[PDB]
Amino acid sequence: KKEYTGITYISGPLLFVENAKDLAYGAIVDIKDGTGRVRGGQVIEVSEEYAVIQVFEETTGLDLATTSVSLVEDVARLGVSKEMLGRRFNGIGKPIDGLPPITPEKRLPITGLPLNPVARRKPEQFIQTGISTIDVMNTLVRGQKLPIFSGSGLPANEIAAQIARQATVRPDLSGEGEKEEPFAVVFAAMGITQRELSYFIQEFERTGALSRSVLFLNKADDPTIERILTPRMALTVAEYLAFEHDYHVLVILTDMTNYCEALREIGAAREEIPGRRGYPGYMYTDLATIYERAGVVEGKKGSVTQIPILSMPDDDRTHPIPDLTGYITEGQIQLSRELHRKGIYPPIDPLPSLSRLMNNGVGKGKTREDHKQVSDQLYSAYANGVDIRKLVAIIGEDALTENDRRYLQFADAFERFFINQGQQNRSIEESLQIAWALLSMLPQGELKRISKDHIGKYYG
Amino acid sequence: MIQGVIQKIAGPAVIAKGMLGARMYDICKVGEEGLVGEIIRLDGDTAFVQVYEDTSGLKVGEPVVSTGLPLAVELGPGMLNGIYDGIQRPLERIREKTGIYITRGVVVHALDREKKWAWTPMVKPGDEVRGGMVLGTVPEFGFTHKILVPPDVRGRVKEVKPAGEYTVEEPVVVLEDGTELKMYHTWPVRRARPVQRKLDPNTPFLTGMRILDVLFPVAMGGTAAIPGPFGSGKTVTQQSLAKWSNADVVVYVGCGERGNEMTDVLVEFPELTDPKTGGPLMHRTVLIANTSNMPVAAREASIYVGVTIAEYFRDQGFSVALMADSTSRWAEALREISSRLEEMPAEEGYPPYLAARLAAFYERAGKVITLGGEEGAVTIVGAVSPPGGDMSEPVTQSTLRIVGAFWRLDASLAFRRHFPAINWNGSYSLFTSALDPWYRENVAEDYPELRDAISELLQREAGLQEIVQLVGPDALQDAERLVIEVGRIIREDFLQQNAYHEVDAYCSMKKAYGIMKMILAFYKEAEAAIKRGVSIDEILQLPVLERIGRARYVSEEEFPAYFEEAMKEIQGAFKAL
Amino acid sequence: EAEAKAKALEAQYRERERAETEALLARYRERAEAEAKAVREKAMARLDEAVALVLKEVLP
Amino acid sequence: GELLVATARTQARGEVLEEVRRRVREALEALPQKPEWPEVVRKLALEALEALPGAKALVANPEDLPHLEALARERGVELQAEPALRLGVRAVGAEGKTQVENSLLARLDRAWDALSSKVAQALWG
Repeated sequence: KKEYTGITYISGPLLFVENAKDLAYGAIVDIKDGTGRVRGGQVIEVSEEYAVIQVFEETTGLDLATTSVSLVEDVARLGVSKEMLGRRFNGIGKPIDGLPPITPEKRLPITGLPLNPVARRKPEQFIQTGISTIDVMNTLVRGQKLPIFSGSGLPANEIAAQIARQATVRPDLSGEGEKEEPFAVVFAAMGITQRELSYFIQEFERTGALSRSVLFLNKADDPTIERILTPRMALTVAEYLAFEHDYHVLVILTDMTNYCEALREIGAAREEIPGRRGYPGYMYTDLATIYERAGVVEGKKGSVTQIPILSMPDDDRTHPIPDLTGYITEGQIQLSRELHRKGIYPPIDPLPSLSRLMNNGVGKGKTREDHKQVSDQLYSAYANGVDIRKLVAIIGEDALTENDRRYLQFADAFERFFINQGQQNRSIEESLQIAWALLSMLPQGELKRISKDHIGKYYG
Repeated sequence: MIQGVIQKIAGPAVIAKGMLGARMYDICKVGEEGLVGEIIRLDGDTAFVQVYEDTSGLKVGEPVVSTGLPLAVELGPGMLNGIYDGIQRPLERIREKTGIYITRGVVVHALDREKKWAWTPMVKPGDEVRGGMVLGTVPEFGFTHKILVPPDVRGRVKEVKPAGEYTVEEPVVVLEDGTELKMYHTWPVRRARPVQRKLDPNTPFLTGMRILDVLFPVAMGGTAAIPGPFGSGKTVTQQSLAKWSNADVVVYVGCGERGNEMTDVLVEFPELTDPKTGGPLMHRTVLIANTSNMPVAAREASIYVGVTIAEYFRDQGFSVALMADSTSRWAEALREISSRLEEMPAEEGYPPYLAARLAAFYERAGKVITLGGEEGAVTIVGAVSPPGGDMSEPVTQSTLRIVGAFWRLDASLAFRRHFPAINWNGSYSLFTSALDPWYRENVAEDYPELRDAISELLQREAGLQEIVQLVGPDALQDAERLVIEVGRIIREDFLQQNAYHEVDAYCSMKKAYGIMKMILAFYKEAEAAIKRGVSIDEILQLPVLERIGRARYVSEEEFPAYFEEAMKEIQGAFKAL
Repeated sequence: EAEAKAKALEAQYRERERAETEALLARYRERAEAEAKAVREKAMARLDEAVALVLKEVLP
Repeated sequence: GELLVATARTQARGEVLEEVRRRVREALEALPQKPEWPEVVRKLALEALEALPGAKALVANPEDLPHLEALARERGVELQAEPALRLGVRAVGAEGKTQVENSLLARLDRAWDALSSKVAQALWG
């Protein structure tokens, strides 16, 4: 309707329009060139002097005598419906399936109003994955937003695929009867290349999850600024399907490193003073407003559990992207290169991962009473084995004493018969029995954190 | 055809005013001497042109003529047996009209417009054509270069000329629309030539060298990254991949590079011969040289010219191999223009959209099926040159997230003049899980388990050599020395590809399978006797060790008859015990 | 005897799976076509009323 | 099979909405060549002129230039007769910096989302 012309300046993602009084702050503008092409753009600074618009697509072909700028949606909104569980979307939610769009039940703000911590709830109920490391030591429960770090080329996609296809909350040990509803996957991808895309969609059509899932694909060959909109647009639908229909939404936010590179690009186009390694200061607030739109609320049986996949640049816990992620979120799962050369699938090193809220998930009745002491004894014994490996590499094998060989046999028996597994799905009882098999290698007395009841009931 | 004058000149940048409506990324003839520039940072009524030649000697107030339409190449027949520069104007033409140098601002043609090629039609009047449909064929060298519909052309055919011979711009197909079709057509170098659908990579790009397909293979649609500092080859390896592969066209795009490499490739190719056809190798290699003395802005033209030519040849049923050499200089070109243009730098001057540029580059590769009905694949070998190892640099940890394989060259292992210098661990390929049925049908039956055994023995030697170095090899028990000696057999016998000897410079898969099966039968028959009480120093200079040690220099016409008798010696060598 | 029983059970299970999949696909396609035609008929029955409402919302 | 049934029902609902949208498009086509279309064009021109704050030029069709000519004689606006404007009018305000549209097709494009969100629930039953 009310167009604007008078573009003064165009460079990078930015363009400077003038005499722009009535563009509300943070609105959507479509850019129209000479010949019919229309582009997305978001407003990020308004004055009666001028206004600034970032461009959701490539800035190729814009002249200055044309390319009018037209207004829509004072704040950026997504039309949202429930006829939505089968069709994929681009980086800005145009559907690419050869079908008409959703008939919107509602209109929601894509930014997300911040959740009230009074209206939250303790994330209680255990989720098993099949993977014994997670389901023994680093607990994954309903309502947690735990990221999975990846190294250079470690199979993060296959870990996410296995937790997508074969993770299930177990109602029977929780003691509530059952409703046994399976999950609902919000898979939002930000610059996965083509091969990972092929693997995820073929995995989902082989497990039959595409009748209950949604994909917001923002590929590598897509333009580079709509990555800022993709996770917030996905988590809007996630909030929707959780908190209006009593679901158990699991959200796979793939490869946050491309989100952070796009954020770095939009922060450096506007000259803004960065923190460490060239990332701007508001990256904390934006990763917060992605992550903390997740959790459980009181009374409503909807729920959101997130796996964000990180890619650590120099496979370290110290770079600003995994560092600020691990400061924001609660509990993470880290992969490592050192186990991966030994064929160990899935290559999870079990020291640096930590569940934040294992303590409320497992315990009496819910999992089994042993589980906390069992996990703590495994942590302490395996850490002792790992840091005695370096001393063995210093002083040689024949310079060893008693219990050193027991810790070392514990270490490699652990790393080849607890973490090392195929795509088989181990239960909680099966993984705990394998844990007692590995705890059978140590003589007693050193099993300090396991109390007398468990050591007198389950040794062997 | 907007036309202004030069306001200011700074660096290689010409910022010219009066451009009230010059659209983005146009080619503009800047200066009165026909220089070629790209247009960014529109501002008021004033553009910001970078020039692809130099600019030392221009003035103020010379006219700048925009050409309206953006940076594009001309895809057609005649590209093979060809060198090009960054803006695609071929160098031997310039030698025919300048001399033995390059002058600022010639105006020449990207293709020869006086060569009479041979038409043969494959459509009739009244047909429907959409983009990417087969029109006609031309025999180019050993070839059927099929000229096809440009991908923005759809309509009814009015007439098509018969099988004569023609100039490359001759209007030969006129639609029932007012549209003509020449033998070439233009295309901008910042857009994928669009496909119907992308497939999944299931067939290996047979890289030809022993380690690069035995241990860490690349698929036909896949991408690979080769790091490696100076003195670690990199050019022996690129020229070996250009010589010995199973490509259909090799597009060798070398930017920021020596001149001796380019003239080496142009001297020694028209006598050597690809394994499939006959004739010179040069008739399947289009090479885009950009020597490091040529002006710095041309590199970002050059790389996209290369991948555009790769897509034009993947649209014609050809499994195109592309070698993008020294893309760190392309990253330096981005650094130089972003520091000329006064934006924010991040992580040592590389502008923060370098990951977007590099990802949109590598994502043009893959295995597709084109609109005509052919299949195709384009693969990219990207040679990154990081400064000193130091892999946390932004170019390398940008390209590490978007490659299907990663072949880390070393610096220590290339100081005993081992070649090639592929690291055994820390280099990894993600196509081993998908190339298994093809291997199990087409190299052996038990091929994957065999290299599983080879991989774990390499891992075991790497985990054993450390205590070998620490406590000294005095403390060999019995078997760890046999592990060391099999390690010495492998890195002195199996990974020793010369690339200069005339039968070592190409290896097959069957010969690699034969040598690996020989090594594993050797180890599984010596480990039987090592617990019988044989001295480990006794077992070394048995004469069949020479018979494996120079068992790679036989050809395929010599290898099975030598091979089965060598294993007969492997069996009978321990009956002498 | 165990191998013969395993082969017979696998063949019978594959045949029963193929027949049940054919029957379920036929019932699903029949219900899909019936519900699509019924939804089209019901939408045509409810048609021609709110078009003037949307026009009056459109016209000033 | 359930996904195929849901896709069939979604395609049926979308085809019904597309038929209703084509009927509304034919209604918008017939709305221009009407007898009361000059009074409606004068009403929409008054609405656009009230929407145009401090503008200079208002452009519309030449035959539609009489249909609000008393409105064009009012308010001192530069009445431009552009026959491209089949539906609605345009408004350029005083600088070459701010256009305004009033097209019935542009109003349909602006309101088809709410038309979906309300009238599809209205017409589904």
